[PDB]
Amino acid sequence: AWNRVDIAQSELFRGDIQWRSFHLEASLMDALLNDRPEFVRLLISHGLSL
Amino acid sequence: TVYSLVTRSWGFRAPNLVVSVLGGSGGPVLQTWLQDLLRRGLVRAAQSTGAWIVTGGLHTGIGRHVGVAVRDHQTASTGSSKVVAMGVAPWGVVRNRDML
Repeated sequence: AWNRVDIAQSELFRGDIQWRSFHLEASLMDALLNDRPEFVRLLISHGLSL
Repeated sequence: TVYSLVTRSWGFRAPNLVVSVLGGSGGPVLQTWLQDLLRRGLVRAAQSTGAWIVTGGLHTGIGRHVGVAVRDHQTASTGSSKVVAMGVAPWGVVRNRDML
């Protein structure tokens, strides 16, 4: 929502948190309704199935 | 005949190095210091030299963290060549062997 990749990439995907699937899918819906191409590329890159 | 399968019938190039990874005590989540060791020590070494990684080919144990490391390295590197990861697993523990 803040449109700041440099926080989310560097603090939430270091590997400390084992993220489940629907935790990513809800955020991807927030990233598709708003206009953030960088977060869409970042969330598909973590092994999600459409 | 198994190696002749790999280098002729499937068709893979010869290894310049073979590293076979063992372990699996800490079950679900490995420490990120060792995750940095796998991702930026071993996978980019197998990317550079041209090599094989022999691990369990399951989603359990070490092969989970290995496959996370290979996929994460293919994100942040453009070398136009994959990392040859080869996995062995026993036939009995397979989930969905019925479709084979």
